[PDB]
Amino acid sequence: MNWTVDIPIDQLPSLPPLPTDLRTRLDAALAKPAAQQPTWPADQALAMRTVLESVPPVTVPSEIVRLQEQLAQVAKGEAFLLQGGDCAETFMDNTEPHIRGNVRALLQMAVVLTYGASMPVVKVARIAGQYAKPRSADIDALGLRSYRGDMINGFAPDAAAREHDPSRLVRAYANASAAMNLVRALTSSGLASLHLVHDWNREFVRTSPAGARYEALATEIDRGLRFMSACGVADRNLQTAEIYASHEALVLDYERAMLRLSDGDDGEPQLFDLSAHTVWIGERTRQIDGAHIAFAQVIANPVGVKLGPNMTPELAVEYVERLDPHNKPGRLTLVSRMGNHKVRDLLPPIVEKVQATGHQVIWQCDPMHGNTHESSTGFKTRHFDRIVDEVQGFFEVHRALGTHPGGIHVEITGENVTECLGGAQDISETDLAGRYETACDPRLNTQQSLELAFLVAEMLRD
Amino acid sequence: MNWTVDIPIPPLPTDLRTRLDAALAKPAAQQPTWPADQALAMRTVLESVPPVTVPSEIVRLQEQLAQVAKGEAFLLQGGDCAETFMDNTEPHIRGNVRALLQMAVVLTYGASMPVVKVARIAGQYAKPRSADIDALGLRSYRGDMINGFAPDAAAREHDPSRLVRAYANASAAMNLVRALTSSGLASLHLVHDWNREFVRTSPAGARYEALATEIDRGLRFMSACGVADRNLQTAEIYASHEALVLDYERAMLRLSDGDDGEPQLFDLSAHTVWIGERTRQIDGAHIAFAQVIANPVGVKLGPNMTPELAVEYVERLDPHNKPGRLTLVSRMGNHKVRDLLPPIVEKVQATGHQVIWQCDPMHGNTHESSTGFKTRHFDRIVDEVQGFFEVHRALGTHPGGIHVEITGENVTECLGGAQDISETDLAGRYETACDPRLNTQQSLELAFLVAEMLRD
Amino acid sequence: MNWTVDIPIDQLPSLPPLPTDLRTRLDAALAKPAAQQPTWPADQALAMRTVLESVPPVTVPSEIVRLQEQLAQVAKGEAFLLQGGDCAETFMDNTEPHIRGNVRALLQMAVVLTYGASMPVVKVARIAGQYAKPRSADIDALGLRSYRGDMINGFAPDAAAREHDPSRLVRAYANASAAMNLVRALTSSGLASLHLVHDWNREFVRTSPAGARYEALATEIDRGLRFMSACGVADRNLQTAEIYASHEALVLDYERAMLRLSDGDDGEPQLFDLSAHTVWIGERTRQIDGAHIAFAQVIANPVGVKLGPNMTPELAVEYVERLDPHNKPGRLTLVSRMGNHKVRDLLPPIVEKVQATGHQVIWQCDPMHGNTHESSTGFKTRHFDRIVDEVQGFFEVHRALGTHPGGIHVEITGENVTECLGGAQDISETDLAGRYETACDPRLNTQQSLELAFLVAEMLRD
Amino acid sequence: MNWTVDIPIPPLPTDLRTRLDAALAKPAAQQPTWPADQALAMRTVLESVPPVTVPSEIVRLQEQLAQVAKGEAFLLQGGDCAETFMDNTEPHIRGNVRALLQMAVVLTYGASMPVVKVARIAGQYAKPRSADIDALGLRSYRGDMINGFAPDAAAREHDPSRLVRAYANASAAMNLVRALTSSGLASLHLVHDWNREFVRTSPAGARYEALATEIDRGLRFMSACGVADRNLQTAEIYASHEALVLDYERAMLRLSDGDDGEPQLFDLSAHTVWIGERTRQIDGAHIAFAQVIANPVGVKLGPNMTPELAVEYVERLDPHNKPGRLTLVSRMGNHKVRDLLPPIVEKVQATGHQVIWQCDPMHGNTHESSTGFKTRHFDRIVDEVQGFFEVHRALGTHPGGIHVEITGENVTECLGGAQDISETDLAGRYETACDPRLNTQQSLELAFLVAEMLRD
Ligand SMILES: N[C@H](Cc1ccc(O)cc1)C(=O)O
Ligand SMILES: N[C@H](Cc1ccc(O)cc1)C(=O)O
Ligand SMILES: N[C@H](Cc1ccc(O)cc1)C(=O)O
Ligand SMILES: N[C@H](Cc1ccc(O)cc1)C(=O)O
Ligand SMILES: [Mn+2]
Ligand SMILES: [Mn+2]
Ligand SMILES: [Mn+2]
Ligand SMILES: [Mn+2]
Repeated sequence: MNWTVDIPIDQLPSLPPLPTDLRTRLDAALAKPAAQQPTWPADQALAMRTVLESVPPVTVPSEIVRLQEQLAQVAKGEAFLLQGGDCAETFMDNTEPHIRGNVRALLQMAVVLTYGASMPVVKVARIAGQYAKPRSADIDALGLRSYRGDMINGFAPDAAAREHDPSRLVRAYANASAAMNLVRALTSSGLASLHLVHDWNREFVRTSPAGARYEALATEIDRGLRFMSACGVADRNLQTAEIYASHEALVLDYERAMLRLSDGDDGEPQLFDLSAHTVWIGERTRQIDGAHIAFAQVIANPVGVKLGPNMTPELAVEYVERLDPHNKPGRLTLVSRMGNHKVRDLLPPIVEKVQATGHQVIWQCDPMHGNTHESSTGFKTRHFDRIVDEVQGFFEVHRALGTHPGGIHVEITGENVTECLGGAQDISETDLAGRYETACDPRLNTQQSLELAFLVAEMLRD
Repeated sequence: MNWTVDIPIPPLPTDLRTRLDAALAKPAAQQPTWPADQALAMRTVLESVPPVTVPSEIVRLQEQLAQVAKGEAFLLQGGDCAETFMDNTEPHIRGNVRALLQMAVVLTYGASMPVVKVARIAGQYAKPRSADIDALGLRSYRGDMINGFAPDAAAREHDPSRLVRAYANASAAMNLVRALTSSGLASLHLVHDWNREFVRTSPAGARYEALATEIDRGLRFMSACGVADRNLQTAEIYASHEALVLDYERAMLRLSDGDDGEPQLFDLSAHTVWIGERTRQIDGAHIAFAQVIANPVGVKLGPNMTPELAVEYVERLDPHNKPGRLTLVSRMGNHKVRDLLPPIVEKVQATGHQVIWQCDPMHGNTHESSTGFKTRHFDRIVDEVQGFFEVHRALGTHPGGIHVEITGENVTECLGGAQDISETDLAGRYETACDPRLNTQQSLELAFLVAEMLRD
Repeated sequence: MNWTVDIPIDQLPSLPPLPTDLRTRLDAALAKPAAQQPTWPADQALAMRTVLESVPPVTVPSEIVRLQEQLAQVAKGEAFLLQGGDCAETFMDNTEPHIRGNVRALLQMAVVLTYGASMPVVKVARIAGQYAKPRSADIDALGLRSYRGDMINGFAPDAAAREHDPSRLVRAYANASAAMNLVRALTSSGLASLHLVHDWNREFVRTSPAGARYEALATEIDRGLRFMSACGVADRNLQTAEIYASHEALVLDYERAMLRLSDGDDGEPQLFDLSAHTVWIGERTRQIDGAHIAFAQVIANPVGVKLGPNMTPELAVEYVERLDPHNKPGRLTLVSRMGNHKVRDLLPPIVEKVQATGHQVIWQCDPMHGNTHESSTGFKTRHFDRIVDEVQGFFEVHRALGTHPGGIHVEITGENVTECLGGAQDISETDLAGRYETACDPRLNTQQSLELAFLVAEMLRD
Repeated sequence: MNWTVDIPIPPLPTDLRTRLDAALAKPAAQQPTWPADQALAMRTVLESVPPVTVPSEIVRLQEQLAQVAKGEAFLLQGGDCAETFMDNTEPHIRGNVRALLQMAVVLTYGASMPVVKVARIAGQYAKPRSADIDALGLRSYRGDMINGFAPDAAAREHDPSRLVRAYANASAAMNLVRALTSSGLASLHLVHDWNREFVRTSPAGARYEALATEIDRGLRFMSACGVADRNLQTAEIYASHEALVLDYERAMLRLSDGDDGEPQLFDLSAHTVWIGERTRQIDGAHIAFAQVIANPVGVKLGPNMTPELAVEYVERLDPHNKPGRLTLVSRMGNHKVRDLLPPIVEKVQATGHQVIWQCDPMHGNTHESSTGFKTRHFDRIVDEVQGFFEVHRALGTHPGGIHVEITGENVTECLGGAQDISETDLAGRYETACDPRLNTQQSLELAFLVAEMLRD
């Protein structure tokens, strides 16, 4: 009588274990200390991991190999990386309309960035697994154990909901696989048709308060599309697009259980994390001798590491030597998150020192996480202008060094939320209370996220 | 050992609500017996989940099925008799997708036209039973969406939680099917290399070597003409199951957007579904439900079928005369198909409608071995397809497709084939949770044999 | 000892004649009076016609059927027609560099017009047969029989060269077939690669005195091309383009001898003029009951008729009823040539009356032939501004009526000649003496012709 | 009855002028004997005409021939023995293009790799003669570029005007070949329908029916896989002839632009040319001329060829080791090819160069019938190709192509084939101006036979 349904779990499948040699390596890596982990019983975690070891994967190795090839092109300055989605996915909002809205928002941004960059845009959603977060404080403002994301505990402000529940590992997988199934369906459908997506962009221009500002570029894009059609271009590639899946690799119980061995028809068999295509390590879990970095070493997926204002050029180089030991362009993405007031100063010496190693990382801008403040109305928020300005500074840093501004990583949604201040809608502190729906950080709403794409497209054209 | 889901706390057009309600108020056979309050809670959860399929895919399938109905493509439908939660694994799903693709390339070459590939996967978790009590005195197993296979009373109790578990398993499997078909798994060259290995290491491989080599030379010719890899890297595999548990199917209904004609109810648990022999009551809820949804649908037709009732199905389920909207799945027994099928085909053809005529050569050819196993002889399966082709050839109508039960596993479930599986062999790997499936070699051998029927 | 080589002629092939019924129709049509015909002996003309009846055709029926399909799209407002080349081709200048230059100039114009129009451009060269012209006066300023074009007599100002020589019919065919062979080779080569052609346009923008003016659009075109490549567009259609062949059908001895019966695998067999893909009838030979119009009725090719300032709406309708009797969109092109000072007034009532017939002609602008004057330095010339202004007025006429401004027909060359006044080079009366090379009317040089395309592209965008 | 052309009234790089001059100062066999002043005037005209081919096409052909040399494509070269001005007509040109395309589809399927199509057209107007005086006591006919076929003295005088007439005819023919190959003439489906008609109405059609049906099923399979019309509508047919008359070839030289490496002399009278058995003197002008031009070139090799001299041709004509730059055309007689060819192939292969090994099964198998006609037996032609394949099969080398004399006409020139053309039949339609050609049926029958050699 709690209005919840229990779904029984079975670990019946008989599947061979991972090879002894790879397990031996994995065990040695996971013996390292791991920050920010859930505190549930080991016996229960083991049982859940055992279930997840036998489930169909979310992604397959050939997709990850294909992504790696596309990311190598980004690292070489021949493509641009767009990564975006919810700050925190919730099980409650993991619905068709919400997923479709986020996929749509990403695609809308991508066509604008493609035109502005004059090169392919690799589209990576924060989706199908972004269910876990780190917490700075053990006790939140309400005197409760902190919400850690839906893979660990519940958002609701009650004690029972905040207890760490290892059954969530399986609920997370169910939600991730369901979302990924839909993302695949949507991208191979008309939704990712280039003409349809740009029609939405055209509507945005009509009805945005600053639409006059973006009308020139929008018209130019439309004339570019029309030109393709006029040139008799095969329409086949226009109809569908590839959207990859990503999340912060935080809960090692989940990530380790989703490891699979590739079939070895591409090269040599090895460990892939098939919970996603690519994952990144967060600022609070990137300890150089910690388990997260060690885990990222062992897997074959492309990986990223968040770099905040305390980053040194020397530590950045250590990440490069640990995580890109074979010098594979695009294998490693370094995600700069410095604050708009600091990026121009702190980023250049890191870029210089890393470039001198001879490795080719992707330099990606996260203009969100270094630009967060609390409004006077109590809401955790970010100003659009500061977000835009960090990307601007990021481009200036790279332009001065002759290096590639390789992409952005943003928190966005297709919803008309009121979470970030500013944009052409001029969202105010007062407005924030209307639709502040994020379970964690403030997201750019659908209009703000498209406006950012127009602005970044202009930076690319400069 | 429970994961737990929260029960969530825009209305249909009035006419669709009225029609759905009317369909569901009709009597429904073979339904689980679980409490209505619990079923409702499970349905409420399922009404909020991401769909297994989307309407544009179903519209696309309908277009491809119209081509089949017009005699311009061929329908291959196949997979497990019963999917189980236990066996819903990567190797098993990959094996079945592979088996289907292997058959498809052979049938494509033999038919000289496209083959529409529809898998009995991502939802085939419910079955009817003639008897509530089985041979062991237990309440019958009705598939994993309803109760458990294990032969004990507690496991056989009907459990509405399985509705959600079924969705979880379906969506996981569908995700993988999509991934596998966009991969190199569905590259033509790769798939036909597997067929070449089969020819080397089959006891009757000499028999199929000529056609296998001809296919290989056909593929090479494509490459030689400079037309390779344009469309060969990928394929579309659609999802199907018997629409049996109305609690599940109704909860997976979604209303389409106004982009295509008018808004319509689609069953997004699958691309296409069929109504079985025990649930096709003409005034029953299953047929009424099939009338309300926009998916392509099929109806199983067994040996008691009359030409007149077949026409009544056509007029109820294809009221607007949409080629391929309706598939009539003949399942008559190899000894009866030649006698019973022609007067049904004639009467239906005279209506001016264009159904897909599909052969189910499995369900009319089942017997029990002396070793206790429920089995089917390969020869009888082949012979029903043969007779089905003869019927259509004599009438000038289109033998439109097959519907088979198969797996990529090396099971020992059906007698015969080039491996010459015997009654004794059956005990080695009889793994089906319901009917005997053609194993990977038998299913490929059938494709070679059907390809020769197509060439004749 | 005249520095000429005689090439012997043989009429040896044994080929079946045209069907008796079609010949009966053709004879009845050619019994009509024909203006502007050469005055060579009938016996000699017959012998030359007999030779030409057996030679390989310049074009084939399937190409003409394909052109007709593309012209139907123009007539329906879904494509734009670009027709251009020398005023008069000469045998002496029928060389690889000159042909390549003209093909290049046309392609350069086409990519700009394609982008501006946002729809396909049908490319029809005045080439591989434009060897005959009408003369108003029997005696020219030098007291000689007038030059009639190289199919009839020689440009050189001497009596012997000006005598009408029926062997020219065969020399014309030799030159036409040679030129057509090269046009085919050039268009299926890298020359008609879209990227290569637009690079030339980019160079033009750098070095034109008014390049600043066209830089915006040129950059936009470049970004449009880059976008195609970024979208992963199949490059196959970009590599090659179709350039069709056209000329004024003037010398009926030539045109009748180049008639062939199609093989009848498309529809019914009928008469095609295989000296070209499409031909037009000139202002001085378009007598409604004359042989040229009657000849155009009998052939299946798409045809055009020049319409000058004396045209009435009623006569225009008669052309439509004679030449498009089966109401086939694009079969008939009406080519308006009214003078820039008259087009806005004279064109509308013609368009209205023709549109009311229910037929769909292509409305094409010839902004050259109504805008010709004689400079004070003696040269026959045209001002660029007047040429541009007639096209401008032509667009205004159609915009007001809701009808389709369907194309242009211009005289151009890839040479850096000094024939038309004005353009960004500001060609003056004095400049004309430097490189006035036309054997008849003044052509837009390569820079002027590309500048016109930019200007017309802007008209299309308005 | 003369058309008259005006004699027209940027220099080569110094090294190319020096090398061209040196090549042309060497002795040249089999040249016409006409006055130098008149030849010069004709050359001056030809130096100003539009070229028959362009350098980018020749570069593209070189790339495709490299693939042949590497064992990844097959070369089909064919057409009239001697083109005539009289027969340079639309029906005749279309017929020959059609015959070549028909052969090509069959060879493509049999080889399981692309076929490079090179026609002996648009320039094959000159031939050598062993004797200046022929059997009638007249100065020999040397082809229409030199003198006339008619058996009278005045017509046999060497006339430099024919140089221009040859160009006029070549450029006209090339224009049509281009038009025809971009049309539906070169649609695969259309061309193979003609092959199906041939099978119906050949006296030995039963023999080729299996392969013809297999090809048809291969084409249908392409269409079924959704890959039809992407590349099937058109094909590339290149132009070739024996480079014999140096006045013509030198006048048709053009210097390429700097876009590709460095500027080079291309002979733009054709895409590729070969040097004949009577003009391949190792220190002669023809070989020297072939060294200076950038086109792919070939050399005919008859039964007096040594392995050592073959190597000397390879080292002179392929000095930079460019696969496919050089084609060695074996022409040994069917009774000799097995004996003479292997030691040549071995010695050449040991050099590390990759030539194309091409079989000319015509010119070593010619005899005079008792009815006076110069003829060849079909069986001997087939047997030389057979032996050529056996030679390469034993050595592990690539049987790279054939070079045949054919026409789309139903002539009676070669004995045998399924029509069983006899000595008596030869008088009906013996139309060749030089050697006996395979007629349209014989040429297609050869393709079927060679396709089976390729499949073995
Ligand atoms: N074999 C599945 C495991 C599974 C699949 C999908 C899922 O969302 C959860 C769990 C079961 O036993 O139920
Ligand atoms: N909204 C999802 C519902 C869900 C998704 C996936 C699934 O397999 C079952 C149930 C949740 O709360 O968990
Ligand atoms: N058969 C050609 C006719 C011909 C072809 C080409 C040409 O340019 C002129 C004349 C001849 O007798 O010469
Ligand atoms: N410039 C050409 C030369 C020419 C072209 C074509 C041809 O067949 C022969 C000669 C002329 O004066 O006629
Ligand atoms: Mn965040
Ligand atoms: Mn079954
Ligand atoms: Mn003019
Ligand atoms: Mn010969």
